[PDB]
Amino acid sequence: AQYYPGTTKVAQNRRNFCNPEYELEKLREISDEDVVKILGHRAPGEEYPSVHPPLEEMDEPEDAIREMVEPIDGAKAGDRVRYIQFTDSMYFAPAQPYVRSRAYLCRYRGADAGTLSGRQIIETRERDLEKISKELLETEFFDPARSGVRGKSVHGHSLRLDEDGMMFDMLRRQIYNKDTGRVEMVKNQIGDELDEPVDLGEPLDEETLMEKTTIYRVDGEAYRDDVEAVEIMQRIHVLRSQGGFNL
Amino acid sequence: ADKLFINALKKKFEESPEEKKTTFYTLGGWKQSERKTEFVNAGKEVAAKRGIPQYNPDIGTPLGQRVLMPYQVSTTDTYVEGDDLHFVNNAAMQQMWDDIRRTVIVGLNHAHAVIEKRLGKEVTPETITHYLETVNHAMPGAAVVQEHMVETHPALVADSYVKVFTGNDEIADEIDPAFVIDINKQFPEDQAETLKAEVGDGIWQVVRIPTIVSRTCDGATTSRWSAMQIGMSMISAYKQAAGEAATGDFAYAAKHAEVIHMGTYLPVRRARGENEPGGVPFGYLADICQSSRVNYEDPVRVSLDVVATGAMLYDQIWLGSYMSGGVGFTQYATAAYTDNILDDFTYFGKEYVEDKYGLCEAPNNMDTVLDVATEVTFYGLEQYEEYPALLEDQFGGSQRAAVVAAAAGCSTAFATGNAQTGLSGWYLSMYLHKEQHSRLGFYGYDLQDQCGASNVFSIRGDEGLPLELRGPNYPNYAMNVGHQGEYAGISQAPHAARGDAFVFNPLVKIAFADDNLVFDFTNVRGEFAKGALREFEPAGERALITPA
Amino acid sequence: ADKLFINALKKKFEESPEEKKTTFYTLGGWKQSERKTEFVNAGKEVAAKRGIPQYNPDIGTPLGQRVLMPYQVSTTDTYVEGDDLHFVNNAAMQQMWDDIRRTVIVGLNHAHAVIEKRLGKEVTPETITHYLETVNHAMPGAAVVQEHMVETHPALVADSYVKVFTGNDEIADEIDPAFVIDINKQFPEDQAETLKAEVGDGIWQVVRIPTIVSRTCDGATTSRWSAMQIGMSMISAYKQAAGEAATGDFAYAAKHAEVIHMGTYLPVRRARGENEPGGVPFGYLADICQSSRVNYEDPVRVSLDVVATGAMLYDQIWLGSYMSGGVGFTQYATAAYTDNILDDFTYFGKEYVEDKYGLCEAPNNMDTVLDVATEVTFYGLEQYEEYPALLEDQFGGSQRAAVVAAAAGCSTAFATGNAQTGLSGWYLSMYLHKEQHSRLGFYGYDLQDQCGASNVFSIRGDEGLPLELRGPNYPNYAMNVGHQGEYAGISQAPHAARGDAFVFNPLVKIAFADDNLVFDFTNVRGEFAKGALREFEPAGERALITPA
Amino acid sequence: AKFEDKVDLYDDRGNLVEEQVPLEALSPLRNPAIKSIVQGIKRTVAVNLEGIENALKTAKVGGPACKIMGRELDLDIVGNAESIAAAAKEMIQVTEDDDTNVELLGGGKRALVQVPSARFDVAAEYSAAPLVTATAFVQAIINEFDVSMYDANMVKAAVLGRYPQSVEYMGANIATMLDIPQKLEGPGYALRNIMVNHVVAATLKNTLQAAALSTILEQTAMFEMGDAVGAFERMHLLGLAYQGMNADNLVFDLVKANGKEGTVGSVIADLVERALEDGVIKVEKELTDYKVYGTDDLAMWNAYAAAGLMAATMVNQGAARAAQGVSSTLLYYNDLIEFETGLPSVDFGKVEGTAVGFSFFSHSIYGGGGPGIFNGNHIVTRHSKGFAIPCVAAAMALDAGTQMFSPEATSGLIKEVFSQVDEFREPLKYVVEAAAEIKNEI
Amino acid sequence: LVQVPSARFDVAAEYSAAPLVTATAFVQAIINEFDVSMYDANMVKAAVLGRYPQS
Ligand code: F43
Ligand code: F43
Ligand SMILES: C[C@@H](OP(=O)(O)O)[C@H](NC(=O)/C=C/CCCCSSCCS(=O)(=O)O)C(=O)O
Ligand SMILES: [Cl-]
Ligand SMILES: [Mg+2]
Ligand SMILES: [Mg+2]
Ligand SMILES: [Mg+2]
Ligand SMILES: [Mg+2]
Ligand code: NA
Ligand code: NA
Ligand code: NA
Ligand code: NA
Ligand code: NA
Ligand code: NA
Ligand code: NA
Ligand SMILES: [Zn+2]
Repeated sequence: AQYYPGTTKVAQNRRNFCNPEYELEKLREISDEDVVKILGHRAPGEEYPSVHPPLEEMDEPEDAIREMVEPIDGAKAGDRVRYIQFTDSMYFAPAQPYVRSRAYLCRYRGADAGTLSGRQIIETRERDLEKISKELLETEFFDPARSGVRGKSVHGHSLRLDEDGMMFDMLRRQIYNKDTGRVEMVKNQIGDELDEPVDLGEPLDEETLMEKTTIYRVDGEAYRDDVEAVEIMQRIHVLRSQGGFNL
Repeated sequence: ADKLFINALKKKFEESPEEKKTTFYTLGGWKQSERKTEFVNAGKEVAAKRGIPQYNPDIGTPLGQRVLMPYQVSTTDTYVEGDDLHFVNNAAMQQMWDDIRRTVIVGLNHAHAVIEKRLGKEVTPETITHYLETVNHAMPGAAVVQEHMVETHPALVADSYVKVFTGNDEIADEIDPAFVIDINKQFPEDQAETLKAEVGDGIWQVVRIPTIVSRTCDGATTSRWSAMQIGMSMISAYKQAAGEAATGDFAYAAKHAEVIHMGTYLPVRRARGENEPGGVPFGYLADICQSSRVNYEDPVRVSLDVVATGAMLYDQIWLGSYMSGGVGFTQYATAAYTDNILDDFTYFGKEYVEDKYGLCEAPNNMDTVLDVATEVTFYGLEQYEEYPALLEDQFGGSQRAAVVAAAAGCSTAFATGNAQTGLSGWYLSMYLHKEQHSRLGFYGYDLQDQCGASNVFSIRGDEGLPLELRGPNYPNYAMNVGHQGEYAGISQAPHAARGDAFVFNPLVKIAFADDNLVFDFTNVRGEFAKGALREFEPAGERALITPA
Repeated sequence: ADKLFINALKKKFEESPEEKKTTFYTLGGWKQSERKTEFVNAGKEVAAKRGIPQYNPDIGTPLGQRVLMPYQVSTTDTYVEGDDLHFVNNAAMQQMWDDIRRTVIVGLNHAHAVIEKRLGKEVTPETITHYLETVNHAMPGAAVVQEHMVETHPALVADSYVKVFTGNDEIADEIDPAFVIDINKQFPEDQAETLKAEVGDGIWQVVRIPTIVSRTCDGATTSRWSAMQIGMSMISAYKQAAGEAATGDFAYAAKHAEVIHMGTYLPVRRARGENEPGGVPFGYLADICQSSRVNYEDPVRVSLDVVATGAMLYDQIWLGSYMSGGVGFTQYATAAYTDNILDDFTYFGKEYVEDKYGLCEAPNNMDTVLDVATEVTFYGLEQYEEYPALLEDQFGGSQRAAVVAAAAGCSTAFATGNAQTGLSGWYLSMYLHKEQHSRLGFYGYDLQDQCGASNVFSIRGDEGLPLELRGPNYPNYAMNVGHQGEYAGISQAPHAARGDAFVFNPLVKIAFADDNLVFDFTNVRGEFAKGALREFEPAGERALITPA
Repeated sequence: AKFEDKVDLYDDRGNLVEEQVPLEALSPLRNPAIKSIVQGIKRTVAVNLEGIENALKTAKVGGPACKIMGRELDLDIVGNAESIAAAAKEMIQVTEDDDTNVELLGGGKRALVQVPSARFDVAAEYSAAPLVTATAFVQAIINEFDVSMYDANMVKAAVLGRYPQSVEYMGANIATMLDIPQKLEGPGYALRNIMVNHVVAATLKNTLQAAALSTILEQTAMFEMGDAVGAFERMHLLGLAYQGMNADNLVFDLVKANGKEGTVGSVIADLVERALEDGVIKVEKELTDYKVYGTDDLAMWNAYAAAGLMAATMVNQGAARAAQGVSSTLLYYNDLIEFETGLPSVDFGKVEGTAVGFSFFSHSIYGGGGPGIFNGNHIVTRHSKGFAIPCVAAAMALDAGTQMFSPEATSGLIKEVFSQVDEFREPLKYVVEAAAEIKNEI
Repeated sequence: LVQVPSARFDVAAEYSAAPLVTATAFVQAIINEFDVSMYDANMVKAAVLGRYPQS
């Protein structure tokens, strides 16, 4: 598949995030327990709550679609549907809101993705969410200065950075340590205090943010200068326009 | 020389507008704000008097971790906190809607034919004047026929009255001038000539019912209240029996056959009667705004005064209260009338078009749409990229999308002189913007914009319509902020560039050219600023009938 | 001794009430009246200020060739000119409608199940109290989640709040009592037992949105506004994602699945959304009135406080403005709540029934209808014949028809304990009255009264309904004064005689048993008198945001 | 003979039933089984006799929490249901041998009623179904127990609710799949105002039958609205065939190839490849390492894309066994396919747009709800002309219990009665057979 | 005078197919007769069916 037109680094990055055969760069190590803590849906060692009985205990209708479509593991178990949500700075965060939803539905099964200017969200069965969330937190989907894990009070995508280069957070969930040059998560995504903070590593430097970003900007690569990408967007406009009048 | 929004950015922030970094968290939260401090103290007093907790700054999350900004009202030198532009806290905004809701336009053409052909009596300028003196006693709620009637207090209903207009100058001159909207006084010469030719010898009433009644009741009250007192005044002034068979003809004429509502009624899911915001079509909203007759050498200014009118009414009062409620949608609308931002982008596009094509001289086709809307969209988004203070000001993607596309769509219509290619330019802007920043608006912002391109030129049943006839009930438009007010601007755009006196209905245009209105429709942004400063005096208050 | 209307007739006229002749034409026209004098003076000032003629006593015919009467508000010692009971001039009347329009009842039963089953979280008395502290900050229009929100001024919205009630005493005891409508405090013991049994362990919110918003917008705003702020407070108090799939279940529950509107929407000819007067059924209007819980040993007082409530709302505001306008219908309604006249006729009827049958002990059949309705009709009509002052007071035939039939219908329902036989009595009263005096009401008064007998017991699609379920949109009742408020009284009558705690909806009954309302629903005629005297202080005024 | 196209038709197990069927043999205008389903839905009513009985005994009539103290009536309605239903049938039928059907269910607690076709032949619309049924049962109950003139109005309130004070049958103990004519968002919309949960309830959660019923109803409405007249007729017919009727087994085969491990994106890749293989699309221009595709047949491209969209829903929401993400699939299937190809998405952007607002109004405070409460007449989901809602029905059919407002909660009475009707429960089988039967008449 | 075929109403819920089918057929026929452009054809729609769907 070709995913996206264009001859800039931005356009290549957009293609790479969508392509499930592209191995995302891993930038930080996070424990299983710390993923569970950041999500905030259950405590480490607490059983997954259920919303309905396990599929094998229920009597399904005879249905060829059900037979052909394998359920994800959390669906087999009856897990709750829960979420993880990120905000991405317009100052060169690696992933951005439409890049995320487009990539999520190329890479992940059984996904409900939503795109907004200041927040992007995925909802899926709880045990599967925990596995997806490890990849979203450990790889170049995330930078701990220019991205944030936020289930509420999301303001910041469009704001100026602070003096450390961190994005604004009304609830200050991610704290830059001047002594290490690393960021710690001190609260879960809804803003409650963690017993012990989670190391999220060093922010990417300016040159690496430029190499990996998927936003177009005049001080980066501008969209107007990706003429093949612009051409396809204008094509779609014209053909949609003609099609609504006649075929 | 400077971009038009630079002064406002310098007022808001200590940093220069191009700086990428700032300081947060040390502003004292709500205590940085004069307005929030007033609210905290008022919440304490309210809860104490009534015995139930109310406003409390410590509920939920703590506002003011960033700068709580002042906003410049565009075209003015007034700076206010955003709370002063909320429709609940702004009497100008409330009175703007009351003046539209309590207005109806009602012919006298069928009525005069009833008098002449059915009653066998003469109609002249003098009989019309006697009728108008009568109806200006009756319309506010007072009697002309029965004994022992009890009546409205004239000071509570001082804003209710009836005027007329006609395109025949010699007839207009014979009706007492206290009751006439004078087209030659209110409109520049070429616009006056167009409007009088449209009206011809027709004679039309502009009826305004009391604000205190509009507030107690609803919009669908207006044409009924108008018709009852027209009916009584026809009886009194022309000597009918007080209630005979011909009386029903005046009722049917005033309620149905020669009535022009401001808004049509809505379907059951959003059930409302006539003269509610959702029934007002975009071409009528542009014609209600009276910028066209005062700022006719500046088509940008005319178009953006319409945007302000529509963003406030359609997003703050209509979508933000009638269709939802609570804190609501103040800054989704303020983005289109504050900081001179939309003004900067739209003047750029007007200049671009004038230099390449000449206003109204571009081919009316997709080649022009692609050219102009692409150019202006790239201009606007570059400003947010060049000035970090600008992006922090218009912090919500939906705000930026509506502002940039309004400039693109208005500019495209300045080139072609046609609203429909303007609208195609609006949708193209959204699609370019979404790809440039990998984001556009809120979760549901581009429902209409993804349907948009295909539905611009469609001719199908619930799809095809000239933009001037569309409104808040066009199916794709019925739900979401940051479009409806801007579409009224695009509807105005081509007509402002062409020098047209009106966009969609010449009667509506004349009806708001009346100095006896409470709100001043020639300067909508100036009025919003006056109400924000607590200097606007509305009609409808009950001080006279309540304890001192 | 004296009939109950004698004191009022003596205050109105120099003659004893029995005298048949008087003097006219030499009272000085409008100059006899303090209030008309006030109006003439106001009209001159208004006209001069605005440059357009307005109120003028020399237009049409000359009021006041006969005595312009004072009216006693029944059950009070307050006497006022009738203009002081016009809804435009009476802030108590306007606030009565605002208090109903701005109220919605919204369960927490589905909401709490979403929390426990879909989110997997706990609900307790403590989490409910926290939720109620949150929603009492948010509901008036203030923020709980987002940064840089702008908010309503707390003092402009001081009348908006949320309370709860529940039939479980132990749970009610655990919630902060500031937020609780206490059923054991507000209702006498036997009524409290009934109401708590109806509610059971359900928990219901009573939500009142701001009067200022209800006046700016419409009734259909209320359940939307309520739902938005319930939705935000659920997110904040229970730690949802701020916008996930489950958020939609709270919206559908609050807007549709567990909402009780005060009124349902209307058909297109009279198009209106929810919570407008024409959608409020008679049974709910009786339960909104709170006379039942304070005057329970007097079934007449309870029934006629309901008549007063409905005659004002349905004839003055609804039929006299929403559905028409102008001078309108003040005295068509005042006939049912002034001079102690309906009270005298209905106390006679109750005494007849008590002595002959015992309240609620008559057979529920046509034999009882013919007995009681005929006897009370003849009593009422004989008073007009024996007291010429009474006939000149209630000068319009429609007024007398409504008053006599309301006594007849209420007294019939006092005997049978059933509203439908009360309604049959109302129609029989009209037929007897028409034959006795060879007149009844205005030209179109008995459209419903000639369809009446046949539709009382019909079961057909748009004909058959128990009276408690009928209202202003029942087809026969959709147009005319002097019926709707009396029907609400007949709906209350059998329930008051039985000692029932409610007429049609126990949730509606409890929802108005609330001392934080602006209008006092326990003493409706008391409040109308306070409003007439310009002593009532309404919500909704803009004085804080306007110039001194 | 207006269009040359032919399709192969399959059953819900992926087996070929009838080859080379002229496209217009599936048109609502020509196919007798579509006519029978439409006329059936107009004339069928469910009656809740237990609910009528309980409302009367408690005096709880006229809407939520409403009661009239002192009006209680204790009638043995369910115990006498056979006699009551026979008496009702005598009033509902026009003649003894017509197509009136009245059938007791649940030991007399419920009744299935189908009002005779002759009443609809001289009617403007469809309201004769509920109104004729309600008055026949009101009259039958009164006559069964000799209910007095004084009390009979309570039986009316128990059956049809607060109507005519309310516009709707508020508090009624009867139900239909259609809703009143006043609630249409525009003329021609009545077959769109059928709740997704009602379709899923009637088809017993069989995914392909639910998709079929929803598509037949939506595309039939497109003819009534005039959208499928003239230039656009072929596009709407190809949409019905490929998206709702599994034409050429394209939906079925895309689900088969992507069900074990697939995603939305993998279904897209398969559909583009299939369109190329069949000659529907071809490379028009080469950019830098990017092929721009073109087509000489936009209506066929749209149909292929629509089949992909249905399969993508089945794969995505099927893997979660959770319907909520259908709003996401509807959006990003179309968004992704445009940047994959250079061709317009399904319905020329209107599915994507419907999905944007449907996502918002199923994850926000402002309105909507779960997927099962939407329908083609809902303000949020009316915009696409038949290509969105059938995917929502498939998604809710696949939901294993994640919804509070499920078909079990909203549609229990509809499920018990309407699933008894074979053409409503299994429409795919009947429409295919009819198309085969009229194939040589085209 | 136009009478829309009975077969359209046999598969409709009500009667609005008459005006809607007739209006679109005449809108398309007029556009086709004069080769009215994509930019201007929405005026033909407004002249035949009015302000619908705003009203
Ligand atoms: C809970 C929701 C989901 C819901 O359906 N609506 C909310 C909340 C609601 C509330 C917030 C009031 C409160 O704070 O108590 C109100 C005011 C509506 C109401 N009930 O009165 C609102 N949204 Ni919201 N909402 C807005 C905005 C937006 C932007 C904010 C992005 C930013 O980076 O800050 C995003 C959408 C986007 O990403 O594109 C957004 C989301 C959301 N919006 C997320 C909360 C986001 C977060 O957790 O912080 N709004 C805007 O973009 C600007 C205007 C602003 C509205 C108020 C106004 O117009 O003045 C407000 C309009
Ligand atoms: C013009 C009509 C016909 C029409 O359609 N409505 C009228 C007039 C209208 C006007 C009179 C206002 C004014 O004088 O300018 C208003 C106030 C409605 C409005 N437009 O505000 C009214 N009637 Ni009328 N109308 C009334 C009534 C009545 C009684 C009055 C009988 C008499 O003996 O005085 C008769 C009907 C009847 O005979 O039963 C009547 C007729 C009429 N009613 C005859 C004029 C009668 C005349 O020439 O004097 N009303 C009444 O019966 C009491 C209440 C009274 C209403 C005002 C109030 O409720 O306070 C008023 C209600
Ligand atoms: C959709 C329908 O609601 P229903 O599904 O409950 O009928 C309909 N309501 C709406 O259309 C609501 C419209 C205005 C509120 C939404 C404006 S979009 S601006 C907020 C975006 S965000 O700030 O939350 O991200 C109604 O009739 O009440
Ligand atoms: Cl084609
Ligand atoms: Mg590890
Ligand atoms: Mg004497
Ligand atoms: Mg005597
Ligand atoms: Mg038995
Ligand atoms: Na500065
Ligand atoms: Na706070
Ligand atoms: Na609704
Ligand atoms: Na005296
Ligand atoms: Na006079
Ligand atoms: Na009407
Ligand atoms: Na003031
Ligand atoms: Zn109002």
